[PDB]
Amino acid sequence: DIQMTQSPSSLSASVGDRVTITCRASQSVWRNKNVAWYQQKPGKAPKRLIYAIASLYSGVPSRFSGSGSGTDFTLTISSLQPEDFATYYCVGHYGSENDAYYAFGQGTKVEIKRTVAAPSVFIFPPSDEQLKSGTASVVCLLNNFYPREAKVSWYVDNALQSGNSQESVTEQDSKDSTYSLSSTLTLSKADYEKHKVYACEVTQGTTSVTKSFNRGEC
Amino acid sequence: EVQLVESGGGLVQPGGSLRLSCTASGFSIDSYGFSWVRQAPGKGLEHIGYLTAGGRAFYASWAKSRSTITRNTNENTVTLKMNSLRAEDTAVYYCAKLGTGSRFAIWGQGTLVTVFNQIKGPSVFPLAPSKSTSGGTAALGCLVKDYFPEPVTVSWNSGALTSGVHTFPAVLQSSGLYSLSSVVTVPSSSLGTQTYICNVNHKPSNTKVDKKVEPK
Repeated sequence: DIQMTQSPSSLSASVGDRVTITCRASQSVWRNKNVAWYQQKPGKAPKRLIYAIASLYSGVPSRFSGSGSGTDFTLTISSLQPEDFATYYCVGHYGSENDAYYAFGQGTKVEIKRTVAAPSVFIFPPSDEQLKSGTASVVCLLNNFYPREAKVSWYVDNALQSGNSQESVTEQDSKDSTYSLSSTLTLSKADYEKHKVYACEVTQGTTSVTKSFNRGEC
Repeated sequence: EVQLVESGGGLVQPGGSLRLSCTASGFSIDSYGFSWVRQAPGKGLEHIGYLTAGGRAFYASWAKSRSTITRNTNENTVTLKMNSLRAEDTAVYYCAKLGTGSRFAIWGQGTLVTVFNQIKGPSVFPLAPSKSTSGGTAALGCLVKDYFPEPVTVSWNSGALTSGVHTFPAVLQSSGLYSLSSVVTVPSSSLGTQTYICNVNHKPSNTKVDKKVEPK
């Protein structure tokens, strides 16, 4: 059926910056004002900020304002504030005289703007206890960095690994607005004991930081 | 005061059925139209269906297969019943009057429905830091592997150590089991004296693991 799509998927603005999020509807909304803007924080239920395309709800700060027209709808944050950094969804209602349907957008993260910060990179060999179960996990930690984008590559005896790693990323820290990232290389104990040099290469911008260890040297 | 509370929810084995009630208070369940929405872990809001004021169901493409959105005015409930549940159906299900073209919008708190093949407590392995190579700061942590279903909560020193802790979102390994790590940065000079213990709690299996993380 219908679908919604907003702009962008994620952005970065400052406290006091002017933020603009647009939203495009697959069709024309059934009722003309069948467009709402939802603000959802991590671990919290969605909160409707604006309904009827442009009408603000009571208690919502007036710095928010929706300016939709046809199939293009804009959420405006005049003076962005610390409590405004969140994920924003637009939702539209479109059916017929014998249909009634909704669809959400994909979302839009309004992230804090931060100066570049390089990660503190740590590599962790698999524990001896885990190796007894037949599987080896090698963990690479990227602590308190910015921006989020980063290339983390695993090397085993200088051989670039492919398809045996999984990444996880935290949300922006509430104090320094940095990210933390983990990359976990999964090998069998047999394959782990076949090689010597395990290295985690972290590349962002013009710098690559490689932390490594020899299997057995401690 | 208007209120919308969500009943049901919990562990459902695959192919089984979930039944979720949505009890209203302060108004009548037949005087507005109501939707069912769901949010998968880390994913976006996804509309399921909408029951108009006239008791007319309007499911979604993927939902029309196995979804029945009924209404019971006797008990002031709107109900959602899904059959043939897959792993993609593990999510937080809400009931709501979405409030697109009306001043009245209300949501429930959301109840979690988890599709589980098995219940498996976690295995906790140390991320050991002495030989620290980052000056006066060392990193250590706990690797929480092979558990199902979500979630696990991790604290450090029973909550007496919260500064610098980073507990990563769980990832679904190709084996079908979840895994995550919890890390913390500490003075590299404190390693020989200060004790560092991660407290892993997995309520779906009634398991709690406390792990001392030591150097080397």
